[PDB]
Amino acid sequence: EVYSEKMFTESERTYFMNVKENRKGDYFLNIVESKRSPSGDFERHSIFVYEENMNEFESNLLKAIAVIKQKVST
Amino acid sequence: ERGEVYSEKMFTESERTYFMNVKENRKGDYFLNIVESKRSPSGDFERHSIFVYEENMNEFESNLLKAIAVIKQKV
Ligand SMILES: [Mg+2]
Ligand SMILES: [Mg+2]
Repeated sequence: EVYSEKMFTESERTYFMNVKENRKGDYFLNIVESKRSPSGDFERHSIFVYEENMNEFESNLLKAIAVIKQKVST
Repeated sequence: ERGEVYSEKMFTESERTYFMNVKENRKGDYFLNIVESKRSPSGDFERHSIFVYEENMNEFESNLLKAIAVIKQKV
């Protein structure tokens, strides 16, 4: 791991933002959603993005988020 | 599609394809859904899906951009 940030929320949902380096030396982004169940177990949902797709992934996320931000401020 | 505000599909040169969706719940709140569909060596498609709700959108965006900035500066 090169970078790792844990984003708690006020609910039982926590997000992890991880940057890791592979063997070829390439970087990848890993976004994780971890949700606590009433039993104290965790469900985790994990997405990976290769550095070669980073600009396009970022542009696409920003566009989708922008829709929500506009609605919220609307 | 009723309940879907926004939907985009992103092919890559890898076995990973992405979907960025904005959905609307019963109350009219918007929420984000990010999906990675990964083709396995065998031909089965695994699907990974994350949801982010309105109350966490700004912080999620900020944290996502901060991690991406790490990659930007390290290339
Ligand atoms: Mg919490
Ligand atoms: Mg492909």
